[PDB]
Amino acid sequence: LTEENAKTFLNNFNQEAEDLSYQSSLASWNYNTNITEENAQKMSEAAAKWSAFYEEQSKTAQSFSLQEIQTPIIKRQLQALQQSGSSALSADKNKQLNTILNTMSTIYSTGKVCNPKNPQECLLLEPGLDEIMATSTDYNSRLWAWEGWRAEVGKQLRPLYEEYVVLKNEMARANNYNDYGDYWRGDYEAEGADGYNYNRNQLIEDVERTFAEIKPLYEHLHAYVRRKLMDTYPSYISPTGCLPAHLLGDMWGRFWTNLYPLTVPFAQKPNIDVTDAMMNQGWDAERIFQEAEKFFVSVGLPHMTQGFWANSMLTEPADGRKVVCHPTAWDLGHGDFRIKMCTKVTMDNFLTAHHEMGHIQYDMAYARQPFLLRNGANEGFHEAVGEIMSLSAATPKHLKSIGLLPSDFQEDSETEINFLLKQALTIVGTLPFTYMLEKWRWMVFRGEIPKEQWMKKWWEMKREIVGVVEPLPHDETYCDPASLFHVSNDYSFIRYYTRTIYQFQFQEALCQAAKYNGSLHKCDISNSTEAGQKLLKMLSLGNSEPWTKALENVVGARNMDVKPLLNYFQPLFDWLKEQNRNSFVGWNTEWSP
Amino acid sequence: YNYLYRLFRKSNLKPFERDISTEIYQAGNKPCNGVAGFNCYFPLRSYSFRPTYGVGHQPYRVVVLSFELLHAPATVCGPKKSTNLVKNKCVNFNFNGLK
Ligand SMILES: *[C@@H]1O[C@H](CO)[C@@H](O)[C@H](O)[C@H]1NC(C)=O
Ligand SMILES: *[C@@H]1O[C@H](CO)[C@@H](O)[C@H](O)[C@H]1NC(C)=O
Repeated sequence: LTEENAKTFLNNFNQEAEDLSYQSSLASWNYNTNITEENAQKMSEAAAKWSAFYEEQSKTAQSFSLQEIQTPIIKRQLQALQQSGSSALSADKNKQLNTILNTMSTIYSTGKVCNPKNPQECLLLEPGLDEIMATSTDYNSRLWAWEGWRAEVGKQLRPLYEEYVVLKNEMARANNYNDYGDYWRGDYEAEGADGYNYNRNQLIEDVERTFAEIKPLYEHLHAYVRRKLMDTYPSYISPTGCLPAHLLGDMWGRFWTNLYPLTVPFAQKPNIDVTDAMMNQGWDAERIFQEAEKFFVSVGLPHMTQGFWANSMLTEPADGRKVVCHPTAWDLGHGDFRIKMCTKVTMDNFLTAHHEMGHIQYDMAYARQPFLLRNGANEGFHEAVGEIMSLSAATPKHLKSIGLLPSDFQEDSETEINFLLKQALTIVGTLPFTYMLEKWRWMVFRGEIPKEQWMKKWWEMKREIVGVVEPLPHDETYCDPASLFHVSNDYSFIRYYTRTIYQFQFQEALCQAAKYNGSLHKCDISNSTEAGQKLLKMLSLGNSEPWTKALENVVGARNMDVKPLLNYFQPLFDWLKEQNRNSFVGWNTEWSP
Repeated sequence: YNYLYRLFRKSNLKPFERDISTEIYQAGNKPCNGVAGFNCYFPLRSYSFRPTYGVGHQPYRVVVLSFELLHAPATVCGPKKSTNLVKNKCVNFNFNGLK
């Protein structure tokens, strides 16, 4: 019988997949904490053997017919195994696509943009241009760096994107998908049971529905940021017009968090930074991760393993080995959970340690699942369950409980409002950018945007959706999206949108579980074991069930809800109403300086 | 890679039974004929022990002591309690059962 054959095939596949995935993950860890040519090549054959084994098992797994399989966990495992990906093509087309992707990665990593009449101070983005976007206040230098990076990326990446779209569409339609956006939307597809059925074509309209009512909050925030930038730039920004693209604090305007000194409500009130209290008490990275573990055992999550403390690097080693500064939580397999972090004694690294320990607890909880179901429910769940820990670790209640903040602290409304505004610039401001970028990529991959009407469409929707106008006109020789990291390296971007929605949904669920009677942004889930059990009902699932069932298990809803997001920012939304009576909320699509 | 286990077998083991056979497990209808592949699996899988594993996957050595009594005289009999010897006093003695 076919289902028993699939059960024995999965039983044979799981242990060898776990062994080879552990070897590949251990080689990747050995490269990431010790950069050399030997670790790089060991990672190369380890990933090559693991990928070849996965593809040769997926070719055999595609021989099974799913119409006679009744057990939904076996059917979900065979659905996860049958995703061939880019191997469905011929060798020539796959080699061309891999060449295009690798030359995109090497031209994004080594792109250089530098000055008229001053060639010698000639800069990469990663040391210098992000510093120019974050720190500099001069209008012409930002216009320089923005237009130069747009030119020196788009002029070289427009035809690369022209064949990239066609080859990715061929990759998707070789796997019985409509387009490559539909291939990305197949990560949100749910087929199990009745009432839990989620479709790819549903997702876009769900995103538009959840964007229909974040739009007033974003419009008020945009009006306030525009007025404060008009205070900064006196005549270069129109009161009724859109914001210029190079005054948003980032290279692209993805995060507005670098506008906080420019757009502060109350400059005389300090922030909730407790780094100096860590330095005065002599805290180190071990005490940071021990306090994170104390938080997780206070909420009800399990203790950290002994191999976690033994094998993780939590400090710059200074032993001559190069490391990656990016913090990453690693689930190597066979119960091995590690964290690669170059921890300085700061509050931001404390919150990042809580975030990566949230990732580690998420990886630890579904370890009882089979190997093909040891993932997130979708791509947003994995980062949302870390962002909720980053939310709870930053509250003044948690810092007053662990002695980092004094017991006689008075939390007035001014520092609460500017904390909420910093959170909005980090969190709310990336949502129209994310929805724009994924909508544009979906319309390009679907073919709804014609090939010769790319750039002027993009600056139409940025005049329409995000409310940001271009500083200079761009023709179709440019490729202005391709300046971003996630699109030049073939990454889905809607996971940040779903992360942002699921984060506040999970936060209301855990604060209603913990019986907190105050506002949502002041809520701490510490010392609440029932919130931990409500959390572990979802974290133990993995993707063994549809993500709508896990979402109903947490919040009691089967879809994305942004009422928790507006409830989190309710005092700030009231404050933004209170200082937008005389101003004009909204923007005009016609170019106003 | 020197520690192995049996993952596939046609029927369950009887108590205190061993199976050291390396016959290819036929999971389907096509005959295996000694060659592995699809629906034809080698029954012995390796316990690839590594020191960085989690505690539930770290190697544990197990010794099972099974005691049996038969009609034969029971010749495996452990230590018997002995106290110090006191002389020249009227005490209760018990040597080899004789009291
Ligand atoms: C890093 O890699 C080099 C390569 O030979 C090796 O000699 C060194 O011991 C490694 N460092 C650690 C901490 O393992
Ligand atoms: C939670 O429990 C810890 C355990 O020592 C304690 O130190 C902390 O004060 C408790 N938090 C609250 C809010 O009572």
